Amino acid sequence: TASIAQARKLVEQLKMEANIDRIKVSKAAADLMAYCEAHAKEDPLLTPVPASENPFR
Amino acid sequence: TEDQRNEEKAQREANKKIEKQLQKDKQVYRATHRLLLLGADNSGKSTIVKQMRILSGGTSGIFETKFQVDKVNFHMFDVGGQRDERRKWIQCFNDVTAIIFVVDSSDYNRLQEALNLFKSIWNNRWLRTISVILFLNKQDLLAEKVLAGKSKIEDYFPEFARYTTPEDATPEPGEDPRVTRAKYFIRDEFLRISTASGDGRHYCYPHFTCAVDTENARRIFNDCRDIIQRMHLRQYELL
Amino acid sequence: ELDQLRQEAEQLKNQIRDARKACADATLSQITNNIDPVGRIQMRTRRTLRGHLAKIYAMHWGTDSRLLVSASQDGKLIIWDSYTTNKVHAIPLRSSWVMTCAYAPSGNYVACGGLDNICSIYNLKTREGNVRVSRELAGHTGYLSCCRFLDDNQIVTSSGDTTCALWDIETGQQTTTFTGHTGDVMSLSLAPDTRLFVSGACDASAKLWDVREGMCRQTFTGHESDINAICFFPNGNAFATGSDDATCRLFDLRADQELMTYSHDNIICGITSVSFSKSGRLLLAGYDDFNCNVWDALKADRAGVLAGHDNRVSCLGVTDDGMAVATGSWDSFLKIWN
Amino acid sequence: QVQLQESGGGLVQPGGSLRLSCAASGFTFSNYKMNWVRQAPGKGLEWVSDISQSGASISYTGSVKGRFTISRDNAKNTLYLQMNSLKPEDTAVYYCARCPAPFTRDCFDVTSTTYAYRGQGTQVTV
Amino acid sequence: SCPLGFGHYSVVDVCIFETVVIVLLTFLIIAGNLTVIFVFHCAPLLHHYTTSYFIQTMAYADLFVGVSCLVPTLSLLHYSTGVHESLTCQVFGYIISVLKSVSMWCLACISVDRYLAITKPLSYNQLVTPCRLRICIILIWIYSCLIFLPSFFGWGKPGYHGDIFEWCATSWLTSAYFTGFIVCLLYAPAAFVVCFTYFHIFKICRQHTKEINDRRARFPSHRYAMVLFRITSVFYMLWLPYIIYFLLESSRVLDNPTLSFLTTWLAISNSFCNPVIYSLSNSVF
Ligand SMILES: Cc1nn(-c2cccc3cc(Cc4cccc(C(F)(F)F)c4)sc23)c(CO)c1C(=O)NCCO
Repeated sequence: TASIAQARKLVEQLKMEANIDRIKVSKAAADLMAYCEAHAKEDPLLTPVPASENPFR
Repeated sequence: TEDQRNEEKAQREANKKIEKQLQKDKQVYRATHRLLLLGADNSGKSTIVKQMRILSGGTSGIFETKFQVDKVNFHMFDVGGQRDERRKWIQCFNDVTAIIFVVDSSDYNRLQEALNLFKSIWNNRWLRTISVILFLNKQDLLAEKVLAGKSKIEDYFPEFARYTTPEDATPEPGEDPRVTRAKYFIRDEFLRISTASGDGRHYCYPHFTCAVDTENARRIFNDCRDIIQRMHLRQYELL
Repeated sequence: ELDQLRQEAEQLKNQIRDARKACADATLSQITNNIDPVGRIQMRTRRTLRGHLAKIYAMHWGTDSRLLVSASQDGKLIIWDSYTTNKVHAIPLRSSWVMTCAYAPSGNYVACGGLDNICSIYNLKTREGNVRVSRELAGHTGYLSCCRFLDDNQIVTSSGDTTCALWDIETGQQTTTFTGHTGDVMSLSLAPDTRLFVSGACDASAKLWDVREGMCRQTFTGHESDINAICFFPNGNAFATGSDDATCRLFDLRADQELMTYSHDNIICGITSVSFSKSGRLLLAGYDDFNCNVWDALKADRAGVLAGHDNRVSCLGVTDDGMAVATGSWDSFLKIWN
Repeated sequence: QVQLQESGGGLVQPGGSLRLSCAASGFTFSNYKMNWVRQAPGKGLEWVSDISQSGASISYTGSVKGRFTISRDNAKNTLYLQMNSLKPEDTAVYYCARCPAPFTRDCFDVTSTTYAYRGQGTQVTV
Repeated sequence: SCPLGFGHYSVVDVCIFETVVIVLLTFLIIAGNLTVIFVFHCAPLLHHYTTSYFIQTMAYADLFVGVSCLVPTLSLLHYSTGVHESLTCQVFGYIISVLKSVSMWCLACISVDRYLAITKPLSYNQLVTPCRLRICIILIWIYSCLIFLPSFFGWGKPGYHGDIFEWCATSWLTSAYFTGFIVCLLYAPAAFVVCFTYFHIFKICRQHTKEINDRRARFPSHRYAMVLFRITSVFYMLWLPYIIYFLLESSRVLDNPTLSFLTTWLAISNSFCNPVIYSLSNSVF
């Protein structure tokens, strides 16, 4: 029942986009921006650090 | 401190043991020459494997054939376990010395499929440095097909009527000139695919082989010798 | 009812497309235009890791951010210490056509697999002291493309038979089989909470799967060719894909649609490997034009280049603490970058 | 979504002429080599014709180069096959097949399995 | 011998024009060989695992040629001695002769390695092993040391390299036999094997080019290693003028100091080859 399974997959997609949540329109983009701002200075690649605490140097 | 000194020199001596094992493995790896056997079901590529086994062990789908030609080790890999799509797993064979291509030449319906597979291998970005050793199998079935009639090449290839034998290059495998013209037309189809592209990096090495032919290992040896000689001649010489 | 079923399926496709286009009209690029750019990212080859005879397809970082495993098709699976460039382990493989490798998050086991259609689990911590194969997982009917450890007893494998599979390691049986791709599945990434995993295939589609439910939640399209590499954004609400159409894409799970496209006119070769930095601001992608591009993931600009490989970049990995990036290639060398 | 849709087909008297049109959506049309493939009833898929990215390089199968004429409209993102002098061997299901990667001269399009970049297909009966 | 003309040479060191070209040429040798020494060992991106070791030995030997030819010639202006300069002259001449010998035999071994790659390609990695390679380098150094040793025991001057010092140029003389006999037993095998290997490489290239062009005529249809092939020939026919002068004197009536200086000046400047091998190949870095 591959066709039945694919049809039920499309039905499941319709069920998911029936009710995701009541959200802001660009909220997912804002979530990505908020995560990159919240973990910004903890990135060693984004924020360079001196060779004392970098074991590859 | 002292225990980290113990730990680091133990790590260094373990690295030295690993490195000597890897240099032995490097010698064994460089000693052998790897071939990719490729073809179709109608082609008797499994038969030619059986002659090099004389002159199903592999339970993983992929076949391994180790054969020995004058103290040179050849390891030929026939891939059988995969699906019909071959875009991705064909990239594992870029460093293969030569692709062995086996064609059923009597069967004309699937000759165009073999030509298209040859063209796709020849023009692939990761295979454009690999020379192809072309085996045209079941040449005895090719002779009985052309002499009996009722299966004309002209139906499948409309330019066979406008084709003549190039120079009567080697008449001894095929005595009658119709057989010679047929097999040399098929060979010229594969080599006009070969010569259209490829800037001297790789060349085709066609052969006419029977089912009971027993010199295919020597043919692979000689073609591989020419492949490595041409690679060295291309590397440090422009010519 | 054949016409009714086709009408229903076409209406389902149109309905979900309209639901996506009505779900969000803004873009992350117009959201982040006020955000200051990353600038030039300068990375240097802090280490060069040598010892593979043949080309490398796969590497995986250990969770300690020091040890790593690499697989090459000479038949070796080499475990390296990145701080001191010592080869801790060198496992010879039965099949020399390995295409993937995974290092267990505990550190006790390693995995490999390839054209042999078998996942081999090798036990590192053994009382006798030298590594053996712990388990031999057979049952796929195509080559193995990617494997990842959920834990010490669960392994998820993508294969060329268009299916993914969750195996229980100690019993050697397929606990769950994930079907729905039509092309060969090439890569998979585990979610940070290990309840979900995405998988991209050669049908230009990515699929999100629930590990315990065993079915596909969401399907993502937009690529024009075979998807070679997939990786979650570190938050777990988004993921990036690289494919043969010379394009990287960023999709979000909740919006169920593509947020960005990372491509440039001069880039024509495909992407072989992708990964994110620890913050998720930098997206690193390995290409077939022999170098890697670091992308600003929030404005889609080429922030940096990692040149230094003489052949195509097949694997790329970022540590858990995000300190270094390891790049493997077909020139048999790994490179550690900061 | 990468979609290919075939139009044209149906019954025709032998010796007729059809024009099969493949509409292509979801990818840039100019950057891919295109193919025409067919599946005869009770037979496997065989490649019929192929046309390059610009349209300059063109090749056909053993079904004669004079009967069939492949062409492409990169502005219209569509692929035409002009079928002249139909023979009863031409009864098959015809698929327009995009070959998988751009900027390539190699294409793998006649796989029996679910090859993704192939249309749903059209039926030509003669 | 001074082309400008400073009178006959003495301890005074009258014609510094002789010295300055030597100092500049050896400075260029030291710089280029230091750069090539840096670039293979620090960053062996393209290594090839056989020619790398011989080229490495060339670079080390040529850097030592530059150092051991620059240091006495530069020191001649600052510090000069009337006594104990004799033994200094035999030591310097022996050192330079042995170092040029190992560089020449290293290119001879490049030649025979490429011949073994062409002629026996499928058994090539079986036939040559890095243990055999290291043994080859060790016997290169040992053979070069043992050939020029009789210059110390008094079989004649081994070469004209030591003519920068006064006493060797005037008093110490080459001999007919055991100088240009043992010394030619050293030089002639290198030229012979280079010519033999390039003859066979060109024969193989003739056959393969014939086959390729024949097939191409049958069907009408639409950088780093390449430098090594030409520069070895440039090296050897740059060695020829010094060899011709050495044989043509060999304790016989022919003798010209300007030809001596120019011929062994070319024979020393052939150590330009190893930096030129990398400089022409790699415009980028
Ligand atoms: C300095 C000098 N040259 N000369 C010569 C006169 C006639 C011929 C030759 C040939 C030579 C061979 C050579 C050529 C180039 C590099 C080398 C090298 F091995 F050292 F590198 C060696 S030296 C030299 C003398 C007096 O014999 C003097 C000197 O005594 N004082 C200073 C000058 O007034």
